[PDB]
Amino acid sequence: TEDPFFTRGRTMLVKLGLEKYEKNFKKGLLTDPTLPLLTDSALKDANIPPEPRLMILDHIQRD
Repeated sequence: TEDPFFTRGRTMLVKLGLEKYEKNFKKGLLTDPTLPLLTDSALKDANIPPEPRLMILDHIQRD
């Protein structure tokens, strides 16, 4: 079930093949509760480059 840490985000990144950015999620406090609320600007603020950002947004917006 949903908890306030990072496990669901990590599983999502693994599926999307973007585990290298889990570090960015942790430093930017993009915890599991933020996942459905993520925005391009929030991801850009965590220093994630454009094409990876858009892969993640497309996913959390439609899934």
